[PDB]
Amino acid sequence: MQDIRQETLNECTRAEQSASVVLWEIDLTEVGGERYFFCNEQNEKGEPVTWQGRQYQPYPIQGSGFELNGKGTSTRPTLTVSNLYGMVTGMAEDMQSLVGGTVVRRKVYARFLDAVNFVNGNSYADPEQEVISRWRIEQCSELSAVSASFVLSTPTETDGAVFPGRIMLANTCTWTYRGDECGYSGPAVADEYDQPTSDITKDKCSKCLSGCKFRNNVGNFGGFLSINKLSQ
Amino acid sequence: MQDIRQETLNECTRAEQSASVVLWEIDLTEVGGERYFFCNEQNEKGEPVTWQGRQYQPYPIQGSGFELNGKGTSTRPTLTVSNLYGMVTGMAEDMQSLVGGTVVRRKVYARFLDAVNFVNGNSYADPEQEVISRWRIEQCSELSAVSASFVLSTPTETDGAVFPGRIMLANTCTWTYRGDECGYSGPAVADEYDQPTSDITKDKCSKCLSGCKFRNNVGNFGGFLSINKLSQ
Amino acid sequence: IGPAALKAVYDMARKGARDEIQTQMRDGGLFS
Amino acid sequence: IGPAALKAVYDMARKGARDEIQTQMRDGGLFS
Amino acid sequence: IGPAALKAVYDMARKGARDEIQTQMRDGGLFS
Amino acid sequence: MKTFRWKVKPGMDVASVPSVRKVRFGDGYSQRAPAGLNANLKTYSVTLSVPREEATVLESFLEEHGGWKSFLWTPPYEWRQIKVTCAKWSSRVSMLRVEFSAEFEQVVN
Amino acid sequence: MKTFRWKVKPGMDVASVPSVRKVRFGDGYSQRAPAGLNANLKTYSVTLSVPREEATVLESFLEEHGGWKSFLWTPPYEWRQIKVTCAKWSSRVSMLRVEFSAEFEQVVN
Amino acid sequence: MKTFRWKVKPGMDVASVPSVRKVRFGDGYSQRAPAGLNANLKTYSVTLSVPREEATVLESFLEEHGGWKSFLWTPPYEWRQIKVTCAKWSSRVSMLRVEFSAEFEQVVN
Amino acid sequence: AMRCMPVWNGQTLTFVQDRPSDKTWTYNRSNVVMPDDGAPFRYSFSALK
Amino acid sequence: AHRAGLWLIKTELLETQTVDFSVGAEGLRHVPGDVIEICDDDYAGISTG
Ligand code: SF4
Ligand code: SF4
Repeated sequence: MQDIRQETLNECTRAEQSASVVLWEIDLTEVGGERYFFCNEQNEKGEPVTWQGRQYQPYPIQGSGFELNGKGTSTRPTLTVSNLYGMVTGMAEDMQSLVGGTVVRRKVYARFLDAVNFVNGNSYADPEQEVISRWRIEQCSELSAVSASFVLSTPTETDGAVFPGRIMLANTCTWTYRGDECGYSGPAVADEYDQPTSDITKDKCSKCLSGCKFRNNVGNFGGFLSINKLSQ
Repeated sequence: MQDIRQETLNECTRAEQSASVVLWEIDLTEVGGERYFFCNEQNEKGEPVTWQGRQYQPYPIQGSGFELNGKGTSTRPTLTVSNLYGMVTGMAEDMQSLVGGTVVRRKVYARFLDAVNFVNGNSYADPEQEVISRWRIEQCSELSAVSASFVLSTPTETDGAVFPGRIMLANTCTWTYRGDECGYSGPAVADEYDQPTSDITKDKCSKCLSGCKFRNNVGNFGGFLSINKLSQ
Repeated sequence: IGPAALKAVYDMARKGARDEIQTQMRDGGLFS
Repeated sequence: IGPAALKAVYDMARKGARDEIQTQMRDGGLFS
Repeated sequence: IGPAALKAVYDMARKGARDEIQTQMRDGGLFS
Repeated sequence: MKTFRWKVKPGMDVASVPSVRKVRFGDGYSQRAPAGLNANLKTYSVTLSVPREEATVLESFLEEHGGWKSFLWTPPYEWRQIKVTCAKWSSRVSMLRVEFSAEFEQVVN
Repeated sequence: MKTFRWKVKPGMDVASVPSVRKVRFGDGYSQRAPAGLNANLKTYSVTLSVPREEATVLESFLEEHGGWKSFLWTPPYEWRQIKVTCAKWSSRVSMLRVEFSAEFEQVVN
Repeated sequence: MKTFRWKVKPGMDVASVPSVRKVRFGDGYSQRAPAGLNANLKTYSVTLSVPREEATVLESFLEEHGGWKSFLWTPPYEWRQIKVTCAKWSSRVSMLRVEFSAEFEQVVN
Repeated sequence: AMRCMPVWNGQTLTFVQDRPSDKTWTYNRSNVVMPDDGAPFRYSFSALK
Repeated sequence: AHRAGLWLIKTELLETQTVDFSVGAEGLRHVPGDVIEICDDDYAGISTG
């Protein structure tokens, strides 16, 4: 079942419905950007739409093909944004083409916007009645001087992944540096190569046996020293 | 070659052709139903078309896509029938969606129908000149409240069948009850769960060793008593 | 008039391709 | 008319898909 | 016009079939 | 099964296209067949003009049969008493008279 | 629920196409069904003419209802108090009086 | 923002098609919605007739905005001061006076 | 194994199975919309093989 | 294993009908996915539902 409130569910069955507004939120904080609020529509005063106090500025946007299914390939709805004045290109070259971010789609009925969007003032206002979905951007399939097309995907999508993620053994380690399994917290001693150093900026581990010998941490080495089992 | 009589082949040479008539027979005796006779059109008297003495009633029927071939896939022509007043749905809800029945298509020329179909009376009637095909219904791809589409198939088509039907088992029989291998003809002794019953309506073997021991036909058991061939 | 016809034909062609794949993947045929 | 156009497009999107299936599996395609 | 529409529909059907082949061979589907 | 005795204004149009089975060969030799047993079914275009008083009566009668029931109607002077159905009708209402312009498609039993 | 009391000029057109489930046989016997309960829904083409000073008022009314709200209207002399919505209207502002042409589609509640 | 003070000839056209969200159900009961908030946007068809001497001036002004800039224009007698763009102007130069036949599409801010 | 199916429902991955449950909502001719064909409900059945 | 096989055969034998239809906005927002609802149809039931 959905989390839709009783009153909006009751209203949705009415024969004379109101306008349907769709608002989009693009979040890049997990990538290193900001939060952008877009709305395909504005109010009657030529102003950005005010919802829950915040303002969604008017900007071109259109979502298509939102499907949910349990069988076959996971659905990939698309999003179209007009790239005029190079606004999208301004962040595409900075945020690595908007790959890895999050998009949030909220749908709302027109009779629940804030009173400031209507000249007379809506008395039937409730800022806690909306339907929310979230997806992640996958790729920018098209980018030109007039538009831009993004593909969306479910966060849980399991394309191109393998279940057991261990290589068992090698001549090299198979973890991170200073994680919760390597368990190193000392001063800098080694860098990308096997060269002594004492700066925290260029602390790197070659993930070989020599790095462990340098860091006096061999008991946590993730490489089984077999080698000759394949030969002999 | 076809079983085409000389007279109809000779008639099918002249420029001024007669009217082609197609009649359909749905046979459900092998599945538990009756024989239905359909024709796409009626005579000039507003009466069912009389052929070979029997009568075909008018009903909207259309067969399309009869493609006999030796390579690639099999043949799956489509039969469309108008489902008005719920007539098709009535038998579909009863005859398991018309699955397993037979359809016979007979094509005839107009100048060979019975004399009762014409006000003047045809003097060229010959109720032995027609072309006959038979198919089996595979599925009801779509039956709405206005129509119904059936997929047809050849009776001898192989799909999902394996050649070596024999299967080696350990403690389960492989054949039917009383059919040919279980040469049992005595009173009912067992039931599904191997209970001591003596009623014939509930006598069904459990397909085990205990059932055979109950019925004293262990000499005709299909399950080889190997079991322990993979442990050692 | 314009891109509406293009979208219609695109969806129709995709559906036809799906049907062709399904019918060719079956026992008979070239086993796509 | 509608249904004639729809049947025409459906039947036209058959041999196109068949040829695509056949060419993409020959030497250096995706093997259908 | 006949031939121009025919060639356009054929090419669009080929593109649609290629796109369907590409999209159905990702992780699931019928794995064409 | 009701009938149709309303007067018909002059200028009634008649159309008839028999359904035939045409197939052409190299030099003519075109095989032709009558297709169905009763192929051609005439369709009439009929216009009436009545004062407003019984425009309601005509509209009600045309509404009763809807677009599915058939009704007997004798074409003017024609040797047949055929049964017909209609599915389109329009009216130009004026302050004195209203004129109807309908089409009557012949169907058999 | 508002009403529509403006006058309608002569020549207003009425169209009616009831919905039926056509399905054809070889020849004749074509089965027919009445489809839904409310099959036919008349479509009206209404012409008006008002002096310029009045026109704005009518416009505002047609603005208030938009193309999504229904309003009662009585067709001239017709025995029915139907409910109708409009989504197409145009006008000719010539010199003194402006004439409107609008379409009115019948809708159930 | 510039203003349009050129005077317009009789016969100007105004057209209005509201954008509504329509879905029809079983026996009627069509759900209707207003779609966007400012759904209604009029479209005018405007004809002028000016002597050739100032004809160039019109073109110059109509060249300045191209088809991407909006200018304010008060329609005749109408209670609104709206902003409108045009992209399809044409002229009929004959001997002494050229007539212009353009279309003016209303656009929100 | 557990006779389930995963779906991205309500912005969360959830799993459904053929557990006997109660009715949720009802539909008839009034709540559904028919296409141009004439009938709103389209049924289909499985195949013999 | 026997229970799994029995479930497969029984589910495949009994559930043999699939129906598709359309629904307005209210129903679209109502049903999230993979729920149980009654689709009562007077056409198939030759009655007045
Ligand atoms: S190699 Fe030794 S030090 Fe470098 S990461 Fe793996 S464990 Fe930590
Ligand atoms: S088990 Fe023994 S008895 Fe039961 S069927 Fe197979 S053979 Fe006949």
